Amino acid sequence: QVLQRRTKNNPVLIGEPGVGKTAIVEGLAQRIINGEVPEGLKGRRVLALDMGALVAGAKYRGEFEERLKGVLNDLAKQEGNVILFIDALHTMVGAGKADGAMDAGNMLKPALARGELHCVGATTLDEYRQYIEKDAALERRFQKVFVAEPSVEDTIAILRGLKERYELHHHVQITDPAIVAAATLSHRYIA
Amino acid sequence: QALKKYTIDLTERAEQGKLDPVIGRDEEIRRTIQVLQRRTKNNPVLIGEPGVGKTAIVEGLAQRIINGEVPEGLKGRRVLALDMGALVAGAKYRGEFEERLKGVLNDLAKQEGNVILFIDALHTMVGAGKADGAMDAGNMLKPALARGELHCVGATTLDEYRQYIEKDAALERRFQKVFVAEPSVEDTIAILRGLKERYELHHHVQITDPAIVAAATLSHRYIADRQLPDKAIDLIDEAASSIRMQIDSKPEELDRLDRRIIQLKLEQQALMLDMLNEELSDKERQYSELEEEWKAEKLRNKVTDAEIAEVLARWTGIPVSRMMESEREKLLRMEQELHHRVIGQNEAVDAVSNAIRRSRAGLADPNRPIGSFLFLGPTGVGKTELCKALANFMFDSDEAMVRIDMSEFMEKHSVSRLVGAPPGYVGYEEGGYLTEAVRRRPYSVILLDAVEKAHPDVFNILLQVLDDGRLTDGQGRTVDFRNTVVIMTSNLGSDLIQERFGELDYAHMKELVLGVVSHNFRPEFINRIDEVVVFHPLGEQHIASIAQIQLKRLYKRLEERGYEIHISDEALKLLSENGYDPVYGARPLKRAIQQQIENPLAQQILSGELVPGKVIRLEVNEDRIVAVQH
Amino acid sequence: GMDAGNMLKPALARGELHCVGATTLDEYRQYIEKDAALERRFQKVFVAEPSVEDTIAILRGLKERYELHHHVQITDPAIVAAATLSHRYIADRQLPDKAIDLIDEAASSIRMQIDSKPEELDRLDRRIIQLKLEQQALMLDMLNEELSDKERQYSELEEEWKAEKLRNKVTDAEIAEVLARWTGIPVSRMMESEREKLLRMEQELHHRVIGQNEAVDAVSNAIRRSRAGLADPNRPIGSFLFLGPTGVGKTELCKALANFMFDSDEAMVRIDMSEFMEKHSVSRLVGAPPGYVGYEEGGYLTEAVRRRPYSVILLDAVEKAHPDVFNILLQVLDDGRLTDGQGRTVDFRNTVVIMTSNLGSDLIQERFGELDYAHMKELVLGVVSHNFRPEFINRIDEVVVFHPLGEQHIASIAQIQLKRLYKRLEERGYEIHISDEALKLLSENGYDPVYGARPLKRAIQQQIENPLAQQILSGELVPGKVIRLEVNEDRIVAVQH
Ligand SMILES: Nc1ncnc2c1ncn2[C@@H]1O[C@H](COP(=O)(O)OP(=O)(O)OP(O)(O)=S)[C@@H](O)[C@H]1O
Ligand SMILES: Nc1ncnc2c1ncn2[C@@H]1O[C@H](COP(=O)(O)OP(=O)(O)OP(O)(O)=S)[C@@H](O)[C@H]1O
Ligand SMILES: Nc1ncnc2c1ncn2[C@@H]1O[C@H](COP(=O)(O)OP(=O)(O)OP(O)(O)=S)[C@@H](O)[C@H]1O
Ligand SMILES: Nc1ncnc2c1ncn2[C@@H]1O[C@H](COP(=O)(O)OP(=O)(O)OP(O)(O)=S)[C@@H](O)[C@H]1O
Ligand SMILES: [Mg+2]
Ligand SMILES: [Mg+2]
Ligand SMILES: [Mg+2]
Ligand SMILES: [Mg+2]
Repeated sequence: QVLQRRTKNNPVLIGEPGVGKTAIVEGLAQRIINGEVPEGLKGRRVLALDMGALVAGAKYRGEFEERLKGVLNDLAKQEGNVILFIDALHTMVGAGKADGAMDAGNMLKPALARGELHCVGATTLDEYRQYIEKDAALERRFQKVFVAEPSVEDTIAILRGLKERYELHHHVQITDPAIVAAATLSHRYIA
Repeated sequence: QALKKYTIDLTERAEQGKLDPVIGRDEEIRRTIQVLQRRTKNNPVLIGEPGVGKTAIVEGLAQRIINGEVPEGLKGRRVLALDMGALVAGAKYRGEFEERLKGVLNDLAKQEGNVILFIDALHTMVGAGKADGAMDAGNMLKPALARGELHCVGATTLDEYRQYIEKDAALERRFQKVFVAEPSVEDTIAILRGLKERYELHHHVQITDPAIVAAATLSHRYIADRQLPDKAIDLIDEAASSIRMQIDSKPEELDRLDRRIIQLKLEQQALMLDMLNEELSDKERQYSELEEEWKAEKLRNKVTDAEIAEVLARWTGIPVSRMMESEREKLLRMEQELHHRVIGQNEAVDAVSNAIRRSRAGLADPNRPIGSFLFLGPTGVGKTELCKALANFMFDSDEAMVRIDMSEFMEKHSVSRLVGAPPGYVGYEEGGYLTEAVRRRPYSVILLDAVEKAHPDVFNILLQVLDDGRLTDGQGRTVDFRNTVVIMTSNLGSDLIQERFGELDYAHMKELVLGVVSHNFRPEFINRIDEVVVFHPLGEQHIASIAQIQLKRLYKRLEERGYEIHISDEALKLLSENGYDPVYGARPLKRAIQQQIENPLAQQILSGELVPGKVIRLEVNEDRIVAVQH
Repeated sequence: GMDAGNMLKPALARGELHCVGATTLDEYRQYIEKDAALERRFQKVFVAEPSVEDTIAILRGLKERYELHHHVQITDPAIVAAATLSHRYIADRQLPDKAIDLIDEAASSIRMQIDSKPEELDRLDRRIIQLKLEQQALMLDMLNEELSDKERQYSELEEEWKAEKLRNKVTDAEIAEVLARWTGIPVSRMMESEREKLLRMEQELHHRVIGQNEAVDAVSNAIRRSRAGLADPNRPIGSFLFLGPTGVGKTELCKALANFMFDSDEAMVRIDMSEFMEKHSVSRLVGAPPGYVGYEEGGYLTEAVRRRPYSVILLDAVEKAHPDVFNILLQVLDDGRLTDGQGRTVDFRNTVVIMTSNLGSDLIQERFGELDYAHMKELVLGVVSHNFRPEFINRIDEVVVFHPLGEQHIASIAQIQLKRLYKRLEERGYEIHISDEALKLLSENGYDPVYGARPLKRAIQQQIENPLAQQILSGELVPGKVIRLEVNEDRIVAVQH
């Protein structure tokens, strides 16, 4: 619902660490593949923008800015087809900030407001406080989707779903009492 | 040229109909025009909080220039938006950036003064391109800004301005601070009534004018991080997206039930005891009923104020939505659902219930918290049980509540541990405990347990909190407490209540114990309290009912282990008569259950004597409770 | 780019190069005093900020120049007013620069009013086209009356503009208007609407603060001293201390000021002084000193006043704090200045400082009868003398004493709170008339002198809003009928007739 707005198509996924925030965007990408989204998103491309690969080899004045501007022009060339994904959005906040350099916050800050960049974020609820609420303009560019920690029954359903992958990796069999024991006991004892 | 490569002509985009309508802001656009037509320092900076309409004022200036709604000096000007990112973006070599910026200034000089330059994020000019050849792009525009040969309209923020522009006071004089205020509720209603048509034509919905006035009002009340008109437009836009997605595939409840039946389909695949085929059968039946009803009504295609209430309930967290029939029937059985865990104690369960019915009916005072109670009475009577029953009713978890134990707060420093340290000190950036927690989830239940065990002037923080719903942490931001329920459990009249609960009605008891509380508290603080409710000690029928509650949760603690336990109707009489004394409430019942059942029962489970599967009956001896195997 | 300083550094201490530099007083410290050899190549000529009369001379020559640019006339009283008003109210910048800024923006405003049309015609033109598009959007209203009134007034001012066919000079009034829009302080002359509002100051405060006459008078007199140009320009506008028992309307009078002056209750620098029960909460309100954690974020009071210099500063329940905060207030209240941790002084001279407290609660509740106002003020001021220092209660402009609320007062407050309850239920979609016997039950089940007028709010809350919320949620009461709050023998009950 937030990605298909007119302006500010920017959902930042915010929860504690471990609650399944990268997994929500992976589930979104799998629903776009399987066709389980509405007709508006049928055929979108979830691209994962890399802050480390943009900052990496750019030591001259105006090389990060040129890489990032080429990224923005290629996304504008796609005619609104690419859902952009930035996890650890606070890394985007302080990315290309050299001595008098246009960092990634201040260069994405016009296109995020104008709804022409469909940036899905993901940041922890305390990285958000340290880093993103520090800068209130880029903070208002994004809409917060609070990802709550799931219950024990939800965790049993998750583990029943991920069971086959751990069986195919470890070459063992995981029994359903082990699943309800893992969810119950780790919810009770691990703090 | 150089202006065509590093600017974007806003009057062309206003001419082509690509900028939004700009509504109101008459004073601000007028003062921008008065500062642009000076002789020296032609430079207005638009300065306000983020979201209040600063870029909107410059786009409105471009649209009045196109429509000829300006004075005769401006008819024919061009508004070019300087993009500082491109200027820095290509400029790899020494002198390349300075050449680009000087070429921009020469082409601006060749326009005979017929260009309004625009630099939003004006603070990205102090230090743009500083290097070994530190010409910095603020130091190069500074002669042209000094002499009024450049009509630069800047638009920085209000904190960005201080951190970036006021550090350099030679450029800070070159501009003219045009302060842009946040629009009121009425002005935002007038804004949304003109921007309505563009969001309608993008989302292919109709936005009813009650949804506009409701969006402005509800975002002004229930959102505190953001500012009008931005959050009102957020509610309108996301509700239109929601309606468009419903019309696109299928409505809400059909999506909920379809996802949960495919969920339980995968989970029933994973279970190949269950109590799942019952759940999947119920959800399939309800999905087929709603599919029949959806084929009967063949809905939501408009955007009313109910959609705005749903979007605000998912954004913030506060339930402002309309009460659906299941939740409304749940909330009329508020008192009945709370006596499944707090037996006895009618007055406080009613008081809690009336506060949440005021809050959901839409009758609560918007300037105070939802309910600010003071629980009093002896020990073990269901004070903290009623607070945990509240949190379990309201959030479907017992410890889903901001709980503050006021017995860690015996000294006057704990004020700092709940609002955080001031600037300069150790826990400055770590925030405060109460402020951060309520600012995360604004709609919450706050418990302040054992309130007499604190220093007496710790509750002055709560004077602010309970009267106005506001509390400012050390960093200077005020947290809003107007959607919280603040509960303060205490026992300041326990000897009096145990002494005279006989031969007195409830009102005389409240009068006398409230005099005792006046001896302990201040007249400011027991005036902020919504309702003081006084608890009563537990009689024998109460401890019989509490014994049934605690034995039910013991049966659940041992059924999950794999043991089925019945009890005699006489052994429950022994627990109810051994665990009764009118001074300690319902804890002697709990350690009597603990001893007289769980010590022999755990003695025998570890012994291997009691095989699972067989029904473990708890029958009496002459004085004991023995477990048998038959 | 050695690069550009070490190249010239031999060529400067031999006199061959005649380099006249011109740098700022802080760019020299940052960039030239860092390198001591280049620092001794130059002779520091000190260009000090001129006085007001030097600024008047500068503006006379520049009057000639800016008149020949804007094609207006600048009157010499506008020059002496630009120098005086910019020296007093603009604390951000310096002379003669900000005086030239007032002169040039006033000439721009006069040129635009000559060019298109006057101010009030543009105001009403934009408002009638705005409400015309809003009526087009409303195609309940209560807007046709307002738009018809604005169209009538625009037709009247258009006829008067044809009757005088204005402003073509630049006098001191336009200088004051440019200053009032630069800063925010109403330095402007009083128009008819603002002055008719401001002589109704005490009437417009008693629509929200019933009772409490002396405090309304003191507040009203402070703001009428301010607008008439009679305030002491070295102190703040007013600096009060509100005393009384609880629930008598202290924080209400502060909110009624903010709503009067600023159109909102939440437009005030509200400082909850009970958070300052330590000795380092001074650093909460002034700021961290250099080299510390919260340094870059400024203070709280200093930033809030330095954004908006004309404001209302509430210091709520001020007796709760620790007395060092009152030392910070000594600076603020005497000379209208406060230096924050970054070393920049903030001009508090256009603010109203209000300090609510309840230091004589028992004394006012015990002896407000059989004493006049003066002896009551004397006795509670003795109590204040015990709590505060003779420094601090010597800078207080006026110590007003609030009285406990009587039966007629709580009846009037009951009508105010029932009007806002009618507002909530009307915005929900319901209508309530109340019975006069029910209003007697409210005004009699909510009267006790020790707690003021919050027991009234609790009695309204319980005896109306708990059964009314029980009935609205039950489906029992229907949108579109008058809910008569009638009485049983002891209870207010709601019906549907
Ligand atoms: N709903 C889910 N369904 C299936 N697997 C999940 C789900 N949520 C989380 N997981 C798994 O849980 C693990 C961690 O979840 P992540 O989303 O990667 O953590 P995170 O939310 O990214 O938090 P951080 O900030 O990255 S530590 C991974 O193995 C995920 O596959
Ligand atoms: N007065 C107004 N009339 C019409 N639309 C407005 C008005 N003010 C704001 N808006 C719209 O509301 C949103 C506010 O966004 P912006 O004004 O661009 O934010 P901003 O004012 O630039 O503040 P920052 O610091 O740049 S994020 C945009 O969609 C604007 O088009
Ligand atoms: N009215 C009650 N209904 C049900 N269980 C109760 C009731 N009163 C006490 N209990 C049980 O007794 C235990 C202790 O009661 P609490 O309510 O926690 O005591 P308390 O009311 O907090 O009094 P203090 O002064 O805090 S010790 C709870 O965990 C419940 O299991
Ligand atoms: N004169 C009054 N007119 C109208 N409402 C009033 C009046 N006095 C008090 N009230 C109401 O009482 C509430 C609290 O009054 P306040 O003045 O805020 O209390 P207070 O003066 O701060 O005294 P303390 O220190 O809190 S006990 C307000 O929210 C009003 O609704
Ligand atoms: Mg992750
Ligand atoms: Mg902007
Ligand atoms: Mg307890
Ligand atoms: Mg108060």
